[PDB]
Amino acid sequence: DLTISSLAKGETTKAAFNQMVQGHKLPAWVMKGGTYTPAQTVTLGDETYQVMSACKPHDCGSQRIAVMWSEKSNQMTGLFSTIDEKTSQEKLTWLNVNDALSIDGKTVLFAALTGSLENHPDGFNFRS
Amino acid sequence: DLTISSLAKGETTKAAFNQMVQGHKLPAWVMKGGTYTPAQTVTLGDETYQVMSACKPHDCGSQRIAVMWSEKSNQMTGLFSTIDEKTSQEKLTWLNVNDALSIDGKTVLFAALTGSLENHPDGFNFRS
Repeated sequence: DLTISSLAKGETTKAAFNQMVQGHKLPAWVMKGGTYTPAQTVTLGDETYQVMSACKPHDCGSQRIAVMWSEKSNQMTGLFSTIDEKTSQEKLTWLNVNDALSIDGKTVLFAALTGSLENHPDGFNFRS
Repeated sequence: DLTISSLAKGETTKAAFNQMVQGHKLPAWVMKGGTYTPAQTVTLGDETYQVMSACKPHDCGSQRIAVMWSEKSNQMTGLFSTIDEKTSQEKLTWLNVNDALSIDGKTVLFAALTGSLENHPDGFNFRS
């Protein structure tokens, strides 16, 4: 199955995944892609992506990640979120490296890691 | 017009607004609600809200806020975002005080302050 973890280990996707996280110092669990939500298909403008998410096993609500990957162009963008135990403040790290992400793409990644995308599989299609 | 600023000054909304921001030390511009996006109507489950947003004049992309207010119950929830000049990391502060916010409500507030809600006015209705 297509998960953040299989993308991180895949022969033809691993270097792209390593570039996406390059310089971001993300937790080991992301690559282990243990607890994950099934990939959903989302369309932005005139391109389609598989949007996936995953979170820290046994502390899922505290650390989570979302990735948007185009099976056609092999291109991927992501978002990492950590919630501070002390303030409940949420710190987001955008995994861009391409500067290709749009406002809707940011929203779709946030919907994925929060859980709205799973709850409304076809509610985040913004076609052109 | 209905804006975060009019809610902050309104006779019957100001105490609720002051409670929402209580203990959060937000910038002065929020109450001045200068640069704002028109209110949009959004339905979550079986309740409707006016979702509004605003941002820091002349540095709009750096500091922004979204608020969801029910004209019927006078209840409001919000989200403040600041983007670090140094890392581009985005820090979110949830204005809850009621613990009433759902996963979809978090998504709708994020869509509002990012701009997706304005670009897709009726694309964030999650009715029950």
